[PDB]
Amino acid sequence: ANPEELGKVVTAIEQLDQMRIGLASTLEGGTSEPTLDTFKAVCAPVGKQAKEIAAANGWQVRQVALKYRNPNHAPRTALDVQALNQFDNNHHLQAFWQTDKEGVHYFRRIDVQASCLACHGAKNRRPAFIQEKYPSDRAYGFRVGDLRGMYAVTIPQIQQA
Ligand code: HEC
Ligand SMILES: [Cl-]
Repeated sequence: ANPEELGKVVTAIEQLDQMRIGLASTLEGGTSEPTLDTFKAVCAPVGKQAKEIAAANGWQVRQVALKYRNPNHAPRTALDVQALNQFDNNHHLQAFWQTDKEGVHYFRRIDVQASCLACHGAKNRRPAFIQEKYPSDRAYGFRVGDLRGMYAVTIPQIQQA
């Protein structure tokens, strides 16, 4: 890893975050009843873009949450749990990077805004397709200001070129 690369990671992640926020922005939170707008793609393109960034840069990039919708986003390592804990214990902590044998790891917290409650709010108010597409879903019951999860990036110690 080099200076430009570290900065590129911060920027890429922040752009991914602003992208999600942008897609969700058209939706209200206080709406109880079902609406067609909830069939809008909001978070799937975030995951797709994450894969694209990972592949284009030779990084690992992944969303991680204790309460996840997609099983690919579960915590996997002691570091995942440690990072989520750091975010949980310091609400002002937005992001951090850590180095170890595996390489350089950047984590950036994801918080819950009102719009998000359209699909991650009340369990009983989740849009139809969610439950059958995600049978083991846990990404509900959030309130505005909750810790949603985090982005996790690794710049591996050993590259390919
Ligand atoms: C319905 C249109 C949703 C809106 C509004 C929000 N989210 Fe979402 N989220 C939704 C789906 C269908 C998924 C799974 C996508 C996939 O990769 O298969 C998600 C997932 C996330 C994740 C990834 C971690 C996980 O639980 O799998 C995060 C971090 C996340 N959602 C956060 C999030 C935020 C902050 C939102 C408000 C800006 C938000 N989501 C809105 C459906 C919908
Ligand atoms: Cl989505």
